Amino acid sequence: DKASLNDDSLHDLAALLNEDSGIAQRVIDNARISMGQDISETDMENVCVFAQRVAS
Amino acid sequence: GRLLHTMKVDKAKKESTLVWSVIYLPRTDQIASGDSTGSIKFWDFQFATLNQSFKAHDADVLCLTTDTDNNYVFSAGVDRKIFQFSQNTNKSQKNNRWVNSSNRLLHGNDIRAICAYQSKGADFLVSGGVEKTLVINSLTSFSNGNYRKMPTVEPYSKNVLVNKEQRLVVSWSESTVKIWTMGNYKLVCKLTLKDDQNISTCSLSPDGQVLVVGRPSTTKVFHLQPVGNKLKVTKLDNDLLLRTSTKLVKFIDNSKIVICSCEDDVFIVDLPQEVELLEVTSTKSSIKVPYINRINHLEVDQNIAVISRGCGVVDILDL
Amino acid sequence: AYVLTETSAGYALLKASDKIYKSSSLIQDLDSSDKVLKEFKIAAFSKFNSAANALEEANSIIEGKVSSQLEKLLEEIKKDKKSTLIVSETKLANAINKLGLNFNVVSDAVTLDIYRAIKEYLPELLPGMSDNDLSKMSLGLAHSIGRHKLKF
Amino acid sequence: SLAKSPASTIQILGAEKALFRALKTKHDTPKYGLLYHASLVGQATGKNKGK
Amino acid sequence: KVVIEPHRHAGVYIARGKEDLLVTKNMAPGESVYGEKRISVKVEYRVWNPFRSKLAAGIMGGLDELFIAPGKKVLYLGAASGTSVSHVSDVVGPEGVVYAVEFSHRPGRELISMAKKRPNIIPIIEDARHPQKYRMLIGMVDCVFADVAQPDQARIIALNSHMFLKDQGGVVISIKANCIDSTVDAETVFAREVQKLREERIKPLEQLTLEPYERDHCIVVGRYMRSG
Amino acid sequence: PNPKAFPLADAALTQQILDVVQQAANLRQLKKGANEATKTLNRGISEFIIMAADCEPIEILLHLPLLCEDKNVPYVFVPSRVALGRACGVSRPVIAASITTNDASAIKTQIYAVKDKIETLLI
Amino acid sequence: VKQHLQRETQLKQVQQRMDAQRELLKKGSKKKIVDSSGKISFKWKKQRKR
Amino acid sequence: TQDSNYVRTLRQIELKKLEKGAKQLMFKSSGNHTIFVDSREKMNEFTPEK
RNA sequence: GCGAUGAUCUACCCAUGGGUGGGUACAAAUGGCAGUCUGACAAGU
Repeated sequence: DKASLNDDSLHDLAALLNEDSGIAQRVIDNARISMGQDISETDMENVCVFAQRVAS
Repeated sequence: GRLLHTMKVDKAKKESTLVWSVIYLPRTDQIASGDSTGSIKFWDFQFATLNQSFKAHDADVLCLTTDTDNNYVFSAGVDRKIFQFSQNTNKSQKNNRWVNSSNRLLHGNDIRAICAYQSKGADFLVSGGVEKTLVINSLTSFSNGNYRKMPTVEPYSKNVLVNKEQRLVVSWSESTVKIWTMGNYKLVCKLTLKDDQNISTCSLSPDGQVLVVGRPSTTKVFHLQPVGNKLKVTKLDNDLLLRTSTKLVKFIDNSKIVICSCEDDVFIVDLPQEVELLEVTSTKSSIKVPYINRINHLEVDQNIAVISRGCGVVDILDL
Repeated sequence: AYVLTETSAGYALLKASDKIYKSSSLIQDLDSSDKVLKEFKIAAFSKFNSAANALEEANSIIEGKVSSQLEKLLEEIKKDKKSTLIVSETKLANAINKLGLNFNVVSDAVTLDIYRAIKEYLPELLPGMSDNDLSKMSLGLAHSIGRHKLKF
Repeated sequence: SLAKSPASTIQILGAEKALFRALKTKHDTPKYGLLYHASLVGQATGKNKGK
Repeated sequence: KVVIEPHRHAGVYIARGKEDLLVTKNMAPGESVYGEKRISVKVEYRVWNPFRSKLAAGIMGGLDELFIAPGKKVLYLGAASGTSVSHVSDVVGPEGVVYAVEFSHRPGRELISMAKKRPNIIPIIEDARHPQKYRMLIGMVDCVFADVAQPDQARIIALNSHMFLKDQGGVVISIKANCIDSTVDAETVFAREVQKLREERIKPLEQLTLEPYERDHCIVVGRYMRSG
Repeated sequence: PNPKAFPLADAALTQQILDVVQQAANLRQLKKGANEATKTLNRGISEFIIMAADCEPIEILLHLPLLCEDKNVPYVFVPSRVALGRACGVSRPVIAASITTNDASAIKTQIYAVKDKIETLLI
Repeated sequence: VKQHLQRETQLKQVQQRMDAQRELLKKGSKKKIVDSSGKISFKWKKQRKR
Repeated sequence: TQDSNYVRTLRQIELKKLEKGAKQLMFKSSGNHTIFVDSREKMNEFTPEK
């Protein structure tokens, strides 16, 4: 969810695509100020399943 | 925010009746009503219904009043009649009926309101109407008590003055200042004071040709000159008298005047000269009634002045 | 003297070297300026905790009663037995008087101009107290408060 | 919106096409629309399915 | 093909194309909030319906000192269903902010969605007459609009303007004569409410009868000096 | 008694309503039941709306005042559904009803007087 | 727009008169009265349909 | 009944297509505009142009 | 330093720069067409 993101997650995204581009900082700031309404847990898990599906 | 009870009064055919007054009787849980059919109705509040229905007199009741015990209720009509309705006697309160006990007329023109007070000190109801007088009557013995008729005119706040110099008189009503010289009697002037909109509360002229009018909002000053059978007037000006309030006005001479203002502030001018005063302590009644500790009367000698305030308090001022 | 004020940035109390005459003098002097901010800078600010839920319940139980950070501040606000305080609500004034400090505080009197002026000047207390633009914080907080007032 | 609508609509809500064709040429209206597959109708039989 | 033109106030535009219409410049483009139409020319735009937004009728009726500006902070009492508040957000733009207020619910949720789409919105979902539950969240509005049918229009404006309207501030109110009196002439009611505000520290600068658009409403505009 | 319907009449205004609706249905210028009132409101023929504040649950007509607010049509509640039924002239409880438009009625004056009353209350 | 609205009112009238005819057909104890300006109308006897 | 359905459907067509046409169309504002003045001299010297 | 393994051949402006017009394949949308059935009897005895 848009909350459980720390600077450890920042470095994790750096291990992922890129933090040198600053996108990790961008998303962490936007999540800190995040305005999208937070939603049901079960929606987070099934949508994660969906993301795994599209990735595979 | 709900209306949950509705009753209708018996109707008149050639007209559109209207219930002029209502009132609540708390001893026995009723409400009483006086209605332009010329009727007095006693409704019991619970169950919202009718116990008593009297045709009181010809025309529309206007006011109702009660004693504390709800043993006497007095109706004040427009056809000049006061009715006393009774319940004090034992079987009467035991069955909660009422009685058209007495009626009586004393007013001259007609009645507009009635309000009753009772206490060990005194026990009276007060009727006030169109004939510019108030009548005070005995609540306990209305069929027996003797009235009192306190009359129209009360000169406590005078609205006229006279100047023996050139032997004339000046009267004022709402923005109207009529003067007459005597010799027969002939009018002189007329001052609809176009500017102000209140009743003129204090106007005065000295020995001579000066004049002042005063209202607690603004005040104004004039000089008169005799042009013969008529006079002419001119509107003198001072911002101080324009701005300051005036309870009371007096003349020292034809140039010096003194002014008492509702904040109990006194000024002197020679045509901002202020003079001190002595304070007053406050009691419980002084807290309650605000105006009693305000200056009540101002008088002046050739020089000296005297001030009287509601505590019976009297003081001397040397300008 | 002291004045309380409640912000999405936290909880700010300002010292006022004495009130009512102060209210007059300030308004006829038109003290809506940062110069007046220096004249009365601050007594003690308390930053909140960055728990949106904590701030939500803070607002809820402020519209109700006194809140946790508020007692954790009033425990230390006092310097003497009685220290005059300026509040913006009748109900919170009564609650503060009825809690366990038992010091002097005047209610939401004619000091609307003063609360208004400190509200206007706290943008200049952003460099002093809240070193950031709290408009976004107010945005998120208001969103959350509306959602929670509704069942949502 | 869905509660905003009245009953007859929620009956007819699917086959709006045939509904409008019938309306604009004076044939007789359809009856089921989308609520066909409701299990209740799924055990009903004919005119009974309509009712 | 379509012609844009600016109005006496900033942000208001008229399109002269095959038609002439009232329009604002979307920060959020291509997302028509309440089924209103739109137009592009490139950049985006969003139309007003005066028949649905009282303030729009005033714009067409002509008002000189309508203090709502792009770079401005504006409070919005009677924000219901989000339409006109979305419009005023769009006209103040990103730098401007609109402090919307509602106390019904269903328009509350609609406004919640509208805030969910726009940042310049800031919704308040509280009592009209109890301005504390938002004193603690609102600060230094410079311009206030109110369209409310609670006949204490003068109160609610006086309160929230003393608490919020910075000095020499701008105030504008919509009045429904049929709501407050419905027996005596709307001219009389308008005048009466005028001296009402006059006593309540509004200098009344102007009022528009919303005649050919809505029945029996007046928009009153004034300023707010040496007040608090 | 239900805290959900906001405008609820008294005995007097209830009497006035139920009379006007008797003569309306006696002419058959009245449409009955919540669904049909909903239809009419969307038709824009609904002169105005009576509801029954004693239907369990109340939501099943609570929805309509949404439409009423939108289309600027008067709506009132009366507190007895069996009353509204035996008034409008059927054999069942009738939670709602709406009076239609026809200028050729012999009841225009009554219908506007009543809708004046309901406007007075609602506003 | 003008002919929209006038066609609209014309169709409203047509529909109103035609539903009057339907009601004429349905059921009850009707009564035909010639109202003073010379216009027909129908009134139903006071009767609760079962 | 089928004739009623047909007519009412046409009436709905025309009605809401009217409302669309209006919503895109625009009227002209004819409303009163009374100006506030704090002095009778300014009243007399008033000119909307200035 | 040619070719049957294939030569040649299938809208308007501002002088190999920009602006206009049309024609096919793909996507977009709260564009359109385009409008949400009727309204008291029925079944058993």
